[PDB]
Amino acid sequence: GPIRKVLLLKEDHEGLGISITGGKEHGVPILISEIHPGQPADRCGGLHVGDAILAVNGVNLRDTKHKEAVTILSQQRGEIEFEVVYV
Amino acid sequence: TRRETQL
Repeated sequence: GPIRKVLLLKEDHEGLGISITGGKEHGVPILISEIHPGQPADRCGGLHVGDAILAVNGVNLRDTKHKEAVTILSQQRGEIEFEVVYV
Repeated sequence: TRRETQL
């Protein structure tokens, strides 16, 4: 799968609108498992279930544990660039 | 026994 970089716009009150699985301890990439309707990832239209999150705003998540990826992702604000590939 | 987090 070709790498894509996708920008989403998040207001402060809302989450990213995704569920993720995986991470280093699981021996698989951080994977989008759900796209929540009406939330930023859905509104932006470039992120899909089955996409691996390789990086976010230039933070490499290829080798991060699940919880650390969650924390990094949950810290992002405003306009947020995802580097993703469909697995 | 599966890790899934909503974000």
